[PDB]
Amino acid sequence: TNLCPFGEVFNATRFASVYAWNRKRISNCVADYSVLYNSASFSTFKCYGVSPTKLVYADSFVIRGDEVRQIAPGQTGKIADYNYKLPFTGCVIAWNSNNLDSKVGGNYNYLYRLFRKSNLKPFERDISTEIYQAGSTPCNGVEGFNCYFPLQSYGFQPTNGVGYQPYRVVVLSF
Amino acid sequence: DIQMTQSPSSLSASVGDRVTITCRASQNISSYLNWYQQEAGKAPKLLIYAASSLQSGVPSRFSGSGSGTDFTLTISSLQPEDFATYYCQQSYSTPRTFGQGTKVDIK
Amino acid sequence: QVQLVQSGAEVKKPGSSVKVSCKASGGTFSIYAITWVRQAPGQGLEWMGGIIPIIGTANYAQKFQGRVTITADKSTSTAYMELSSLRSEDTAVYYCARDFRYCSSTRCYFWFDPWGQGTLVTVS
Ligand SMILES: *[C@@H]1O[C@H](CO)[C@@H](O[C@@H]2O[C@H](CO)[C@@H](O)[C@H](O)[C@H]2NC(C)=O)[C@H](O)[C@H]1NC(C)=O
Ligand SMILES: *[C@@H]1O[C@H](CO)[C@@H](O)[C@H](O)[C@H]1NC(C)=O
Repeated sequence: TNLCPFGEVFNATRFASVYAWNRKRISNCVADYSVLYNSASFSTFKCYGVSPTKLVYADSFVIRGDEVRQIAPGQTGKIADYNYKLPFTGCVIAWNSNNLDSKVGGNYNYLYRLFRKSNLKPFERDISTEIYQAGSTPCNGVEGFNCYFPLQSYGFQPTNGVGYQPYRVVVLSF
Repeated sequence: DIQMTQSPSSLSASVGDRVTITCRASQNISSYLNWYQQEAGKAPKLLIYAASSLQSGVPSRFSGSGSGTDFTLTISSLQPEDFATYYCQQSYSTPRTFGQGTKVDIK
Repeated sequence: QVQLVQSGAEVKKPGSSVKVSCKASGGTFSIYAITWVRQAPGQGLEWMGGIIPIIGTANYAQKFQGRVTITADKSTSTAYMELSSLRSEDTAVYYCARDFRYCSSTRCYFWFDPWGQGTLVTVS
């Protein structure tokens, strides 16, 4: 009789960028997941350890299409290793947000970590701006000359291939 | 800091000729050299970056090669729109280093 | 499409201060960097300093440390610089650029594409 604001998790005006994720906790909620399962607006709905027809930490962010497969246990890559590492039980749900996020001239409100000192631990969220040292000498505040600013932006735009489409990803961990 | 040496300081040429400009650093920096063109009365614009790629869309008037401490820029066939000054920047330190600059002159 | 738009000429005399700015369009305001360079009439072009707004601390050349403040406003998406204790030798055209970089593998290369117009300051 009391369904929680899944709509706030999914129908967000803005989504978090990887690097700066929106972590929401759901408690005291009817687990009516037929609402996500039977919805044709979603593409990926990959459930891990749980049947999708029977199915909480809701972690939301925007990722580019080639990297969608990285939001899974056992994966490697720029996102899986330096932004969001997953260990898990629950489902990864995603949808194509090109008509919402891809702005003319490019939507540059999303940022991801490219350079990192070490591989992330599961659910570690490193939100710092600390300079990557490269390894030949300490940077000492120097700009990125064989020294690197840790993150690169990623613009989304109306003309793109599949891997370049933005996706809104919500990970529902049980 | 990085000492950016740019020479010749004066390169006259005719339209259709070739122009060769040298940009050598006292330090061995593998690929951070950029070339800029500055037209009278205007902020400078980039021609070549990271030693050899073009950014401006210029129809192959500018190109060059070299690495580490050295580099050479060539103008493939000089045009009237190119009678502007030029300079090198080596993007490998804080402060960034600029050379003294040069210019392509006319007959 | 980070077009920069900057202010016009200023004439405040030595002993006061001059503040200039460049408004940025396009996007990714918070990273890469806002840098300022200056050149005297006669292209003795030099880097003064710059800032990466997401960090907000800047990095300055030894010629302007304690003289020039470089900052940025994320909500205004604007580059700012102010020179204090003005001198006649400071006459120059001041410029903004974004320190755009391209990254691949483990290396990034930096150059300036989005140059502003140039702000002429003649304190005399
Ligand atoms: C996000 O918002 C959409 C509305 O744009 C919701 O979609 C509706 O869901 C109800 C309940 O299943 C259906 O009866 C409507 O027909 C749907 N309308 C449209 C236009 O799709 C969607 O359920 C919301 N997401 C979540 C998780 O609540
Ligand atoms: C110049 O840099 C290259 C690439 O980093 C390196 O292989 C070479 O040994 C360096 N040469 C000198 C003289 O430092």
